[PDB]
Amino acid sequence: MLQDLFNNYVILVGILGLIFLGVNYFIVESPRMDENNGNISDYIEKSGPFECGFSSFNPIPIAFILVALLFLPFDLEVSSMLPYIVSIYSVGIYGLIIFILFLLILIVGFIYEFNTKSLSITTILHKKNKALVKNLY
Amino acid sequence: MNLEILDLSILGFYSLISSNSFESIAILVATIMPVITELWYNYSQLFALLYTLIYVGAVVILFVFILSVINEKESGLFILILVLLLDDLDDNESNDNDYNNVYITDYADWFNNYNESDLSVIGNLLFTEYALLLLIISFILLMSIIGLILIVKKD
Amino acid sequence: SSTHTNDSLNSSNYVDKLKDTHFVFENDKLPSEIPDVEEVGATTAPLLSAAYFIGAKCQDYNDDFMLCQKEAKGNGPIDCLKEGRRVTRCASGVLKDLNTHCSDEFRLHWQCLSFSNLEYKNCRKAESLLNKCVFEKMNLVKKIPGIPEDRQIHLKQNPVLKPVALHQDSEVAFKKAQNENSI
Amino acid sequence: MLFTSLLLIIVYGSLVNKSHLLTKLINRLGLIIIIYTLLIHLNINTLENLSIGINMFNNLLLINSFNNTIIELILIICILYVLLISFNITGLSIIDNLNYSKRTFIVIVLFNIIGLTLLPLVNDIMILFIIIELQSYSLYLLTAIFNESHNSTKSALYYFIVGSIASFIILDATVSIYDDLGLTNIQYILMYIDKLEIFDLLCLLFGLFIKIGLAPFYSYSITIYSLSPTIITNYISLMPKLSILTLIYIIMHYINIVNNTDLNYVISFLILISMFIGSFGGLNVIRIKTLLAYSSLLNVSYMLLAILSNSNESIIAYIYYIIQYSLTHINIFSIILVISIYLPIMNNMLNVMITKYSPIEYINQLKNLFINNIFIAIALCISIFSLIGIPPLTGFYGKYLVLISGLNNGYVLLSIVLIIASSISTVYYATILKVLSFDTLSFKDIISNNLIINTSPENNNNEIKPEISNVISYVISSLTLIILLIIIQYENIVKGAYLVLLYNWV
Amino acid sequence: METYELIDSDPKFSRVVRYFRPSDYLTWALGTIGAPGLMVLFEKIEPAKGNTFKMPPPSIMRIATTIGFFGGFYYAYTSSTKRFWGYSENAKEVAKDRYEVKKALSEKKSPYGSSLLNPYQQDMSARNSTNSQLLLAIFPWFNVANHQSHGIDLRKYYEVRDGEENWNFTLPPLDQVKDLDVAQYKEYSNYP
Amino acid sequence: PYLVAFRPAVLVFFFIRQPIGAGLLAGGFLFWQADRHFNFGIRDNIHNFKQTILGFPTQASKWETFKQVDAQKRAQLV
Amino acid sequence: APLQQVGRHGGPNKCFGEFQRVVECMTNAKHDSYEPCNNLKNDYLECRKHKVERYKAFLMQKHAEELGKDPEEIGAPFVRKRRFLTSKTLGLVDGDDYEIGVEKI
Amino acid sequence: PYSNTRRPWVLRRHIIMKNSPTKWARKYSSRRDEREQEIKDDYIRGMGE
Amino acid sequence: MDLILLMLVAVGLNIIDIYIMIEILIMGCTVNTIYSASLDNDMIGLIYSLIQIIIAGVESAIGLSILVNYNRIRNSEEIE
Ligand SMILES: CCCCCCCCCCCCCCCCCC(=O)OC[C@H](COP(=O)(O)OCCN)OC(=O)CCCCCCCCCCCCCCCCC
Ligand SMILES: CCCCCCCCCCCC(=O)OC[C@H](COP(=O)(O)OCC[N+](C)(C)C)OC(=O)CCCCCCCCCCC
Repeated sequence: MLQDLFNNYVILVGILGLIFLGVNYFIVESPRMDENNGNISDYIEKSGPFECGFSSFNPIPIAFILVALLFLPFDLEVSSMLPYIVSIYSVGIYGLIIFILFLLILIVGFIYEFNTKSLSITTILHKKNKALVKNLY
Repeated sequence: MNLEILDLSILGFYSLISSNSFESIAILVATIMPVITELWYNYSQLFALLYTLIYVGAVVILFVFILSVINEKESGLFILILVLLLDDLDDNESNDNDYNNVYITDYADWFNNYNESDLSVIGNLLFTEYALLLLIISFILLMSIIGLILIVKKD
Repeated sequence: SSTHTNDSLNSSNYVDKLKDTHFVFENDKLPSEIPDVEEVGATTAPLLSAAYFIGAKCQDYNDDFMLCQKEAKGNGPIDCLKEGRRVTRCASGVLKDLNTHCSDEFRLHWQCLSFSNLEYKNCRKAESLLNKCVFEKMNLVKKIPGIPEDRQIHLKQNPVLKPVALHQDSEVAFKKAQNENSI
Repeated sequence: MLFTSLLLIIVYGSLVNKSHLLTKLINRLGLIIIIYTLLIHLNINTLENLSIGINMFNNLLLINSFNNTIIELILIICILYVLLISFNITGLSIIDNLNYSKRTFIVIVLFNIIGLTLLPLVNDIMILFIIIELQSYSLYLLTAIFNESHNSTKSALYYFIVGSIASFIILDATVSIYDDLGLTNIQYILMYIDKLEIFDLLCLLFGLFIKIGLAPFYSYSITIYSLSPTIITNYISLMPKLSILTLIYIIMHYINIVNNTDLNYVISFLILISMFIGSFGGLNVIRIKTLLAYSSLLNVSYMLLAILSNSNESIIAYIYYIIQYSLTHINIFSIILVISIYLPIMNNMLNVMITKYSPIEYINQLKNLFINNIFIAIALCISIFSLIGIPPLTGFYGKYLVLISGLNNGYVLLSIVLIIASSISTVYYATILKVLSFDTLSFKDIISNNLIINTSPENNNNEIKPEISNVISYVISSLTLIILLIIIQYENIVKGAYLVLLYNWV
Repeated sequence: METYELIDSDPKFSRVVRYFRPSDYLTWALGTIGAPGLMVLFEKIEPAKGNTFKMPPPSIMRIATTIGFFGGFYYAYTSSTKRFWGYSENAKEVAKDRYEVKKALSEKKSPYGSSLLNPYQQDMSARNSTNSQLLLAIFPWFNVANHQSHGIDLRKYYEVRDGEENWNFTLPPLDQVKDLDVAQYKEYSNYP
Repeated sequence: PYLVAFRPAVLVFFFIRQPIGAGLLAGGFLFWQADRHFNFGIRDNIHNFKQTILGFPTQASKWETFKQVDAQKRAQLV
Repeated sequence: APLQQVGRHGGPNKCFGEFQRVVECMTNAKHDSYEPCNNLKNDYLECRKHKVERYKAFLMQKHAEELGKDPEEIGAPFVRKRRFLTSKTLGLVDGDDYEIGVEKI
Repeated sequence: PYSNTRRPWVLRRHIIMKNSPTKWARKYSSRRDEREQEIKDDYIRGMGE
Repeated sequence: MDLILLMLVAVGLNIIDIYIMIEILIMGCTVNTIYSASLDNDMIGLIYSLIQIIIAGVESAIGLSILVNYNRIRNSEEIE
């Protein structure tokens, strides 16, 4: 299988990257031509954040962290299913039973993280209600 | 003009001067890409794509995920080029001169009429011959799922 | 399978640059002690078209050529040089026959293979004509070992997987035989 | 039986409500699982049949009578450790409830026992790397099981980094071996034991030397052991050495086929250096766990001399030493988990901050234990006297047997240094005995009611109220008399070690 | 060294269960009720909380029975396996095994059973499950396949021992036994 | 193949952001690549020097063992 | 025993035959020692790295240098760019020297 | 086609990837190479017989 | 050059920079295995490389989890 046609494509796309950047740099009118008030550098008002107009100045939930952390074990489970795809016929029943076992052990992990509700954001800080109880004497 | 040398010299230049964690994560991506590209050509196209799918797609974006969580806070040109040049001189990883100067070939044969990809053979052996290695791996993955939750989960 | 090797042509010229591949020739012919043979000159498509007729005609020599490789015990290339010329001569015999008996039936079929990704499933109409011609003029038949006669794939009247695009020369030649022969 | 029950405990623990009683009851389910494992193991595995060595699972795992000895030992020591987390070590709810605050504690321990028991059996470089990670990953999780603790998490971070570098060295040696030979099975490599770079197996040992805390790598182990909770340090400072030292012994068995002297000189350089640091290091220390970390390094140095010598007497020296040292280690740490009830309470100077993770942290917190509990003080005295090497305790026979193996192979220099290093280390074992008893007669008649044990409620005032729980007391007493009275059955035990073979045969 | 006759180096899972002695079922029963008892015995030894005996909650007793249900079976499975390997008393099983095999060869069926697994898959399966009961205390693995690498010589099932000739079984030459390696490679030397 | 696409773009930003160092690293790279195409042997000599200073079998050393054997295997034919 | 040296198509690769002959000798029962198998061990290492054969190529390169033999006349003709495997070079009767198509098969 | 069998450029030029206990011994220790050079020498030492 | 331990200059001054160096170090081991396996036409070396990539991923996840909890442990006032 030849890939010299593919190589020229990758090279052209690499050339297309330089063209997109520089075409802006050669077609925009000179700062003097428009208003001359300054370049992007000195014009710090124009080169700044957007805060809807008013100038101002990540303790993320642990549930978000466990979403990203648990992505890695579940990704290596999916990527290790790749060898079974292109060899499903020649491993027969034996490799099919092994594959199912390879999935059951990982599912017991899915059960564990489903019961603990690890991914739920939860609301421990707020949403409290109480019963007004009179304390007659 | 083996341009793969110039990519690493740039990479070796920025590894000596990186200060924050943004550049440190950049050295990771700037190292896999030469690893993937030098595997795509030459040695193994299958493991170039496995590296992209597993390293870049899975373990690299996790680094930048936690860097946004951790924090973002806070040499001389002569010594760097002197060090890089000194690092550049001696690049022979092995000292078997004949093994590095004499070329070899293989002879093909037509005895293998059932031609199938490497990933076909790897699955053929991993799911039959070394099914213990495959099963322990799912066991190591299982411990991580439990291991991540016990370390990080608050309550 | 498009794995890189050290034994044939690789995917791209960037593989060659990394490996510093030299494509080396050897002008030296074989020594006169080994009697010469006329090598087969057919390309990929004609061989895949006549493969089952080489199997039908050179079956004894192919088996004997392989049995020499099994029992040479690692010295196969050197100790089977004489038995390897019978196979080359036998296979040249078949291609020479197809050129002098079924030249148009043969060419039609392997033009179809060169038109349809060298797949047997896409060229059944041309292949059926070639098999019928070869049988009457050389007595060779196509047989796939290991299955009953009634369940061979190339005799399947209504195949599940059929060519997407038709070969014009195959469809035209087929219906002509539906008049010449199906009287 | 271990693996199948682990899945049941994983699922069941994630169902039932988070509570201490249920967490403690699940810890008693694991104590059964480990017991059941030992009964099934001893039933099928016999010394008489495993003598030849038997390949299992496509030759990935090879089991013989030397490995089989340690699997049963590992299972036994894991029973004595689980007894701590499964029963009361003090009975005071404040101190004890730490052991029951984590539900995955017993699960991670059961993960490690699978990792520990399979490591000596490995027979393929592909499975060597996988199994060593299964054990290594389980230790990091156990070190960080108390995720609220700042010191515990700081230690697991230090443990993970050092182990990751250690595992990379192990992985790189195997790759280099595969580069030279193209073979993965260890038996196939033995066919080329004369044709490969024998120093690439030494690079493998340098990775396993980091994981047992051998100098110059000793620095991290001392820091880790002095920061983790005493219940955690009781496990991570003993178990890895049980399964790695067995593996190191086997790798050295194959190495001595070609009998390369340069390999032996480098290892002797590390053994010699470690004895120096293991002895002179502990002289100036205040923390008890830092003291037992230097003590651990010295004993690993002794056990490597038996490994390095690697003769027929080296099997006996190693097999006996690894057993007696485990029981001594369990006995000492079990006592330190108990005698925390005798600590005084303030009603000041030096502002010593104590936490519920290491209630006993300094050596002078052992003061006057001869007064508060004389019987347990002698048990700690007998245990320390074994570490010193005073006969006829178990500790003497370990050093005596190690010396036989060392001198029989010409390691004269190392034998003398170990006898110098033993005496230097006696200084800081004697300090523990000085603190235990020497100020008895001045404190004999004192008005003590501010001890931690005096905050225990009075139940009835008529029935007898024992101060220490039942199970922990029986373990301490049993292992103290076994240490003390080994002379009675020593001849049978040693003759029971002559039979443990590693391809000796005839 | 207590050595006996090697009935089967890799006994099949279904065979090992069919060869349980009554005592083996007792061990399986004892293991099943031992684990719930061990939980109770610990509470008698020492209460989990407080100072007085308190029966553990029924939920713990159900999970305890399951854990002891597998452990009892594993102990039963390994004890039954020692007999096949020859490590234990196997005279009773040897006659029972010989009766089945001599009957099997007589019907021209394979003693080992027909198999979906091809030659490589049969031999590969044997490698995984042979001597796998030695680590059955760590993780489970059973021979559930009808392979042919059992570590016996089928010639030894032709000779008649004491009390066997009365069976009057006729044994054909192995070359005519269906699904054996000595009866398959008749057309090609690499295809069965 | 991703470095084929990225290499043109990264080189532009390498010179734009840090031109002076980029000249040297590109200057250094071209110096050795030319020496390989023109056989200046400057990198070969440092390799042949390093092997001598660290005890390795150099190309000269291997050839010497050939000459000792050359003379000796001829000397028997005397 | 476990399979080692499996080719990219599931069969024995180039050097499996040598490795198998080593295992036959080492595990043989008629051998008192491992001396007879020492040559087979060298062949398996030789099959994989060709270190001795590469060394032989080094002397033949070095011996021709000291004799002045012209490399182009002792060596074998070669082509470095695959596009210039032209029919003139391949020896075809009426072959041009125009480049060949190695873009897409 | 004849091609070389040298390790990748990244494996032998990266500022970090090239550092390893065994890669230094391949690069800076003669122990391995002197042992193997004996076998090459003894090839031509055995042509006399 | 690397005998003076130059690679220590190339590793940054954060705990996350150590984690990356461990990955780049192990990456060299896998690339070495893929190199040998392809030359020998041996798929057993490719099985090893596949395991090394999968095992090197699990090591990253555990290390980051410890680092993440290490970070929030300081920022654990949460008395708002
Ligand atoms: C298609 C091209 C894509 C890349 C475009 C950027 C090219 C510029 C050169 C950087 C890439 C070279 C590879 C080595 C990494 C070096 C990263 C670094 O040190 O910082 C570069 C960048 C600019 O900062 P600089 O002034 O150069 O350094 C001092 C700043 N305090 O500091 C920054 O972080 C600014 C944002 C840059 C983010 C780049 C992310 C890393 C690169 C990944 C994409 C390219 C992958 C590597 C391909 C080449 C490998 C040699
Ligand atoms: C075939 C022989 C089997 C013998 C029995 C074995 C199981 C022990 C359980 C008995 C019942 C029980 O626990 O009874 C309870 C007693 C007494 O407890 P106490 O301290 O007075 O608590 C206070 C009791 N109140 C509530 C009445 C006040 O506990 C014991 O004496 C425990 C003895 C230690 C265990 C011995 C095992 C030795 C292991 C040796 C192998 C290495």
